[PDB]
Amino acid sequence: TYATLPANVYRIAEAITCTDDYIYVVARDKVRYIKTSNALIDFDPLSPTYSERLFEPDTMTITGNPKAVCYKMDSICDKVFALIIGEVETLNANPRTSKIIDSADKGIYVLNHDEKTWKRVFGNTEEERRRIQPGYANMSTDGKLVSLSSSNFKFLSDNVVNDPETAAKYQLIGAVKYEFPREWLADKHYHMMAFIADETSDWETFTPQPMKYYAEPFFNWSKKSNTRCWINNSDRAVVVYADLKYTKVIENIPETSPDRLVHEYWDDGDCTIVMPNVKFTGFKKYASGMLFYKA
Amino acid sequence: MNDSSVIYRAIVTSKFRTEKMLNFYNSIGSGPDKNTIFITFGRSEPWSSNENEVGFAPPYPTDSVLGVTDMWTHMMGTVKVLPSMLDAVIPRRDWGDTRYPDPYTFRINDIVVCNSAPYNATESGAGWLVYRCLDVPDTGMCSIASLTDKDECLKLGGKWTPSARSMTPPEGRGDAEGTIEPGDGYVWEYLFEIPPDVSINRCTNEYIVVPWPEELKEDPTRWGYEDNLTWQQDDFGLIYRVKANTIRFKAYLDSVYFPEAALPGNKGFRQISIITNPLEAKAHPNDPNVKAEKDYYDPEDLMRHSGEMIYMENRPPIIMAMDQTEEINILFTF
Amino acid sequence: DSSVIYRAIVTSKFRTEKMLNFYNSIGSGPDKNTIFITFGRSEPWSSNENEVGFAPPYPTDSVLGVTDMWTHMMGTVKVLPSMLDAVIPRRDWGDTRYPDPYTFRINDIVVCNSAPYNATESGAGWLVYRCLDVPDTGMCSIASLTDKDECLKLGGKWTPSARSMTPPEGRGDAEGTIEPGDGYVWEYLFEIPPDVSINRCTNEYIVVPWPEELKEDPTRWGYEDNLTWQQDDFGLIYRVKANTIRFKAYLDSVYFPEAALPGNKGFRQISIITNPLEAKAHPNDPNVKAEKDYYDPEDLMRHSGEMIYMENRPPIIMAMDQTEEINILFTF
Amino acid sequence: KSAAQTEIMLTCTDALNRNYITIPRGTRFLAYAKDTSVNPYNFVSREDVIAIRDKNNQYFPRLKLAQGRIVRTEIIYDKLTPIIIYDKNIDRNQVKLYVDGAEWINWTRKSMVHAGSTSTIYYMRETIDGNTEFYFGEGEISVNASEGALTANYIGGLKPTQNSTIVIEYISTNGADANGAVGFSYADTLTNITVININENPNDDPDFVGADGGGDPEDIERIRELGTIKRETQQRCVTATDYDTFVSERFGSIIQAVQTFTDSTKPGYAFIAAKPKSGLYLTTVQREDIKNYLKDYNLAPITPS
Amino acid sequence: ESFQFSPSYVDVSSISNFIIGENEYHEIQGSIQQVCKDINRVYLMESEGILYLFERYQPVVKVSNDKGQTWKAVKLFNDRVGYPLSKTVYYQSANTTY
Amino acid sequence: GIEASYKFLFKVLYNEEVEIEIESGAGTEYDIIVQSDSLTEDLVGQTIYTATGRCNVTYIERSYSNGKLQWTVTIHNLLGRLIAGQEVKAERLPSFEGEIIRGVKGKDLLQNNIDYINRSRSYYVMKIKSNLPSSRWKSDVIRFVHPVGFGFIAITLLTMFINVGLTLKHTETIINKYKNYKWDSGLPTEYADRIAKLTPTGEIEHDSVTGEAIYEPGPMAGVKYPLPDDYNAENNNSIFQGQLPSERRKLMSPLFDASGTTFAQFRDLVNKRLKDNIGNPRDPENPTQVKIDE
Repeated sequence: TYATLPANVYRIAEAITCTDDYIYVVARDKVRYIKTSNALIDFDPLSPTYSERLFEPDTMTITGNPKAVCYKMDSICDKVFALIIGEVETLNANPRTSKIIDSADKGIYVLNHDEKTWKRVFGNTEEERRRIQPGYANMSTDGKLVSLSSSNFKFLSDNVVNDPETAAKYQLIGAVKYEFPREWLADKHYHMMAFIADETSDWETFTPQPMKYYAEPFFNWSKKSNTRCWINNSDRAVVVYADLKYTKVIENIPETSPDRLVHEYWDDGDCTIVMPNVKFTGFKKYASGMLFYKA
Repeated sequence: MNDSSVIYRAIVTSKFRTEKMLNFYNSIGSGPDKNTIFITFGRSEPWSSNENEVGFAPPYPTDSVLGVTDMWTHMMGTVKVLPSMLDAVIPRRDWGDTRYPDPYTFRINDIVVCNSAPYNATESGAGWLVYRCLDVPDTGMCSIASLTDKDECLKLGGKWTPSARSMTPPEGRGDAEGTIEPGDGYVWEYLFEIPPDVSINRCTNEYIVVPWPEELKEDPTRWGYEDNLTWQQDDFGLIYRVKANTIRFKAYLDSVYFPEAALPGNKGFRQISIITNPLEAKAHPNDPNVKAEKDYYDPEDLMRHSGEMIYMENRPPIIMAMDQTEEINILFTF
Repeated sequence: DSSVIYRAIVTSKFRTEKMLNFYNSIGSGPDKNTIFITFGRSEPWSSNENEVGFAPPYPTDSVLGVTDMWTHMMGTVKVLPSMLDAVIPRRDWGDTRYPDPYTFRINDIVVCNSAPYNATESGAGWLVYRCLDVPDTGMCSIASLTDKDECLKLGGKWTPSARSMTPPEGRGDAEGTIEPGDGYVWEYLFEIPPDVSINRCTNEYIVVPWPEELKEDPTRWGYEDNLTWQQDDFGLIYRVKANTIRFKAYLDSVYFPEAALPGNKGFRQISIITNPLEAKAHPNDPNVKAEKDYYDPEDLMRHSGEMIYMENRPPIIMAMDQTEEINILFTF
Repeated sequence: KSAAQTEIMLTCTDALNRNYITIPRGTRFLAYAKDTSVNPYNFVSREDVIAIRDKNNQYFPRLKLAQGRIVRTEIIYDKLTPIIIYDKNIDRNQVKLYVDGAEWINWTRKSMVHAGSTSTIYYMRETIDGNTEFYFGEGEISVNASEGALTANYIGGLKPTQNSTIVIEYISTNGADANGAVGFSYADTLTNITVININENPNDDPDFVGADGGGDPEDIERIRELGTIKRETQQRCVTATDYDTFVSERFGSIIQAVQTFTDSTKPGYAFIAAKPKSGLYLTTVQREDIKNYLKDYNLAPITPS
Repeated sequence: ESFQFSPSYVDVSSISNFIIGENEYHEIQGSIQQVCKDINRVYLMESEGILYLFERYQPVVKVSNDKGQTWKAVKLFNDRVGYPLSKTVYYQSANTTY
Repeated sequence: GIEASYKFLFKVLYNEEVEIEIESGAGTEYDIIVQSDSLTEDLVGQTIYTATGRCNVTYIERSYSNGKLQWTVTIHNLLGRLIAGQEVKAERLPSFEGEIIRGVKGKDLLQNNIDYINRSRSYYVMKIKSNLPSSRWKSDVIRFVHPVGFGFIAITLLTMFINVGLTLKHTETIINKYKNYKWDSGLPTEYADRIAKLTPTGEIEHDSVTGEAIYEPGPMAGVKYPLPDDYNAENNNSIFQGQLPSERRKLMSPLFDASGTTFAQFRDLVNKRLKDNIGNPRDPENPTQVKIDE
């Protein structure tokens, strides 16, 4: 698509979402429904309207906080999230790129559709809400991951309890021992965690899970080619190429036209089918079995 | 392995315990290679329902990153430990004090101080002279630990309580080469000098300071050498001969450096760590990085979890009210 | 007892730094210690030496025990920093000659890719993995409990009751999951080039690089690719929690002036001294600190420098073959 | 007494669509055997399976199987009383003793030396009264104080520490009398599973009956075996014709026509000549794989070519 | 190496559990470069079209098919592009990258 | 007779100790490609040496590249680091003259010379190379182990296993709070102690305990006095609160009206001091704090 904005989000842009049916863009906690293909357009001389399809008219503007400075947003299948940090800077309007502070209502925000309203399932409490920081947080999603991101783990409440046994063998009258609530945390430097949650649920209450690549949440997701890119703070750019099976798919041509090697004959019955001598090199696993023909 | 055909014997001696310590302090310095140290302060959370009391105690920390991570969450500010503040110590036995259980005695190899006080004061233009240690107990009267008794059983056995008092335990700077033996027995071996200025500052009710080499080798006659012919035997330095084998460093926490935090009600709950070689905020993450040289960094600007945490502790309240400085003493045997 | 009580423990990371402090302490200039290995003790003790057991004279650290030593010293060698190396306990994945071949505790570094019974990548490399998790079954650690997670809270060490099929295959953290099959979430950490492993690594320990050799290239160590939120996190000697160091030298390097004596009669006791002064003709000379490469112990001053370690051992006669090895593995 | 094995691939579905179905090890398959009996025979699975979900939701576990029950009998280890289970219906092939909180490999016949000190390997023998003994090796992992090294101190398997837990599991079978098969009746109550059908002949094999092992072996056939032990060099090749024996025994399905010849003036090699049953030259990752499995034995200097 | 095959296997999906694969991976081949004067403001997007990098404002983008071994500068953004508040710029679904 | 049987032998009988032995044996293999004529096969089994290093040849398979002739030789048990450009002559059938490119580094053995790497050539002798006096096992390696056709020489290695790293127990950490003095100061609340006896910090010590002089309580307790009815110059809010209250809540402040405060430094509060329980002879008697490990 082209042009820009409902004209409320003009300039002042924040993140993106493709989904499948239609695009999403956000600013000041706003939205746009722009259809990926075959949206509405007319040249009636209001606005340039050059046959650059204009956006759906309405907007949602989640919760009650204007200029809420939603952070990066991403989508898989048909669903979105749109993490918001907090803040709004505490003063209405103004740019959302300066002096971010901590405010209520921060969360991932879902947006289960057909209601044009966003559910916000992650932070329901300061416990879960504090885990998001204005700095160093991202929603980035490898296919069926939606990792969120975090740091700043702190033993809270039930993380310390009881300890009767330490009172034994001593006089201490009381003690506090940790419960070690299990949250996978990275080694190396700037220890990082992840809230990754997938399927099994309908997303819906992220829970801590091992982060595969060490700041998977900082990668820029891509769907076509299904690879993820990012930049190492060393100024190098890292690529994760995802995966493949070794299926060759030998001789794919429709029945029409020459140059197709594999085809079936008949003579008074008596099938005869011919193939090129399939071969390939390079597969680095020592594993063997069929070449295993399939359609 | 166990019960091998060959059986070997290895002492590891004392000096390795000390010499290993020296290498620790021998690079604290300024630069990329010298890995400076930083102490750090604590938690704001009431830590429990029973918090302020005598019984009960903070939960035992954990070396795992799950425990490493909560500090940088719960921590406020880091004072820095200069190279000059860390110091090597000795239990400071002194003859003549009535407060400490045994007035004189001081069996076999022990460190004494005198001229530090009303009771032991002698010949004072030099302040504390006294780190000298006892070379031999006095003659007989030792009834030692087992049945046997006589000047023999120190060899097959334990230590001598000489049962006789000492008198005139002050001494000169010392005899030429080997040192003085003023009274009956109780030969004394003179160990360095300890000027008064460093005393009132870097000593304490417990322990005492010994200079490091690179000081004495640099400057005799302040710490007072050139009397010692055994010096040129093994270069200057002597932290070994004292058998120091322990290191403590301290830090001044002044509520002025942390004006935030220090408000009417700050409860400074436990957590007081130590750490090594942190780093600056970096501004935006892509950049070069710098070693952190400026005192009393705030918790923010430290690159959360920069450097490695070398120590942990939990002291349940403390106080940390404004205008009251805080002095932390921590003692390692490394 | 009613008083304030504080519960404090030094972290393991303190040790590895202390280890990193002993290294870098070897250098030519002052404030850099220089270590020597000493052998000596040509004359046999008693007659029960050469028999079985019987023990040697137990060495003492007193002044008398040092004095005689310097009288018997046959030869010495200077330890250069190059021949000192970091080391860690090696658990080869799926090796049957060491306990728990197919099972692993919560976090245990395990090398794979060496010897055929573990394959994973080719092009060598001796890959290493931390193992971040385990299958949950089987009773473990304190008392009884039952389930893994509750056994992970309240301390505990959980041992998986299910053998882990196949070695860790990947180059990046948390290689488990992501497939209905089992296994658990090993975490790649660096690589060991084949050239160093034939020399520097014995079968008891695998080397981990000093945060120096990782510079002047990382790639040789397979560390060329890493998450690294920090510009470097360059030294990984902390990541492994490497607690110990290992020394190696060939006895052809040690210097025996006599050259027929050590062979005919063995060196019965070994000791390592620090910072010896050069030979002084008379106490007319300034104190100099020992340098160059060999030092016939005649050129060392008596009691010249302090000695951290003494060993007393039966004769250990040595052949002149160009390979026999010192070890002396420090646990710092 | 050897139980009756088989292999069946199964078709199961369940309410939950979870990406990978899994079937626990112990399960219950009810099976009729023709001839000798009427009443059922209890088949229990072995190991476990994963498979997948494809197209119209279906699962295809290939799980293996065996007859008889399953039993634990945990008790506790000490350095004096040997384990010695009792019931004589044990199948000494299928057993997992783990007991340590982790699994130990059954070493009953690998010989010994190939397992060094402290290895988790455990042994078993027969008894004078007909029972089985699970006795372990003798060795300890104990480490000194001032040393710090591991230092495995003895020979054989690692001896379990005193008072440590033990639980073992073996397959108690009704014997070879169940040789045969009929339609397997799935019982095996699980969390969510619906078993549609079972085809007891996967791979589309030739003429087929539910397989088995034999019963207890005969008496006189025992005597002729030890005569074939002494005359047999086990876990080694000391001769030029011994390499040709081991190479052709295992790899004879691919290798054919081997001979090994030792050449004087080049001691230390003992070249062997192998030919593929398929092609001409030996491929890589074959020549390499033939060179392995002879490294476990070999001997000495004199390593293969 | 596993997977004894049979007949009665009907759909490939059913036995798809046993197929040789790459387990994926990640490499670097980085070092980027700057567009205009701003090294911080650059962006990176890799796709079938390999290694697109974007300026914060200036439309000139640089592209490499060599995986960072050599960079080449080019137009085709022909606009102010964008200043999103986190990182991501290129976001795409079912081809149709925009 | 097979390798790893020795390792089982010395466990069982001769001492308990481990063993390691190397002949020209089985071992890992490396890939090296060499170009020469005259490389006609049967060199497999010979000993190749260069100026730098020495080695043996497992497998002679040919490689394919135009020019000269290039074989990829499978090499094992390498020691001495053969490097590109070396002239690589075989020990026998001499007739081998060639060149190595794409070498590998097998083993060190300190200074690398074809002369030193041999010293006295071991040839096919085997090095038992495990600990021990060598006279205890030598009888038992023959008889129960080892083939009858190989050289069998004994050499020694020693492993110290220095155990250092015990202790490092951090002992006790000790900190004590201060009431200290800055020029801000402000209104005290009453006073305590502040002097006893004579002028110059009266009656220095008792001379019995030496050190500092005694302190008598003096004026004890009561109201903090109203302050000079304002006490606030600008009536400012000083550090989160106004000046009239707080801004100097400290019970101990210099009045100028006593010699209790001295100068610079700080006054230490000795009523509350965290007391190391276990320590040197001195010790603070009944301890204030205790360190109890998990």
